[PDB]
Amino acid sequence: SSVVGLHYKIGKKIGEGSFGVIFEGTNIINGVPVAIKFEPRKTEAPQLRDEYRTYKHLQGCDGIPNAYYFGQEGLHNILVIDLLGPSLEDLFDWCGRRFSVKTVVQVAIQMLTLVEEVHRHDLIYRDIKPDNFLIGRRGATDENNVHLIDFGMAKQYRDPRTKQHIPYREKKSLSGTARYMSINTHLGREQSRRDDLEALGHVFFYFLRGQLPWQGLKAPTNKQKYEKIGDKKRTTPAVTLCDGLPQQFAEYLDSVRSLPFDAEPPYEEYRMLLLSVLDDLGQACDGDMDWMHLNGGRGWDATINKKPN
Ligand SMILES: Cc1ccc(-c2n[nH]cc2-c2ccnc3ccccc23)nc1
Ligand SMILES: [Cl-]
Repeated sequence: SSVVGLHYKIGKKIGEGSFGVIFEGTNIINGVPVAIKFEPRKTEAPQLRDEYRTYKHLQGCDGIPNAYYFGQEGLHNILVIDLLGPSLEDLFDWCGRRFSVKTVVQVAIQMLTLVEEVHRHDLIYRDIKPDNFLIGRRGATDENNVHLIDFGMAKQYRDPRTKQHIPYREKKSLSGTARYMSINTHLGREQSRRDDLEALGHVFFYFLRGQLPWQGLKAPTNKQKYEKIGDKKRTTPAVTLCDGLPQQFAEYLDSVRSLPFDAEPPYEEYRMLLLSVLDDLGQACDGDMDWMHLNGGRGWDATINKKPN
């Protein structure tokens, strides 16, 4: 049958890189579009169910899609959430692999708020990358707001009742994305709130510069390449990353790298710090984003942009 979870008609495939295939779909009661993820039920790393629980735990958070359904059908488990738009990596690419200072500040404070809400719900994200932050759909009220998906790497960092932080430990696996992950992650250290925010700082410099200086490194093995990347991170001062850029971005990176393991980050201080960039430059925080000017003011286009995607 073409309909799963009673109410969701399967449409075209829209990717498969995480655990399972992802499809578009439509709610056959109201026509609202959805994203549908399939996980093979006979898998040794069951993950979809825990992701449904994470979405349900974050229900009501701005920028976190609703999960409408989870169930088993045939040989698959199925999860259904809101359908969103292109990722920030997509939009970055279509804007020529550089975002303006204003667009970086504006997405940064939204990304800080998203990660803050994750943290307030006792979770760390552990897979920060521009590919997992998505905008909305064309014409929607949240068309150009930033959203966060893919919680397969998320983990509880504190007991929900007592707020007791997990213990520090080392010899952790190097799971994550080497371009953005924190220095602590390279060193096999248990991640905490500070590591999500340091990865954000790397993403901010990536958007501003167009590249990070630890891209393009060579080594015979993935393990040795990750190590060289971590080495480069440890030997590149934030003011060097920030050459010719507003120094608030260096101050942010140094700050979150200095956070104690169990410390609560001052999220609003960080947001005010980056907002002061716009004051310095005489700009307004008015929601105008680089990608809104693509294609003559029309916005991103499926055959000009998303087809090279
Ligand atoms: C159940 C479920 C469905 C999808 C996803 C997902 N994973 N990565 C990106 C998306 C994703 C989410 C929402 N709208 C999209 C639109 C286009 C491309 C990807 C997405 N996760 C869980
Ligand atoms: Cl090796």
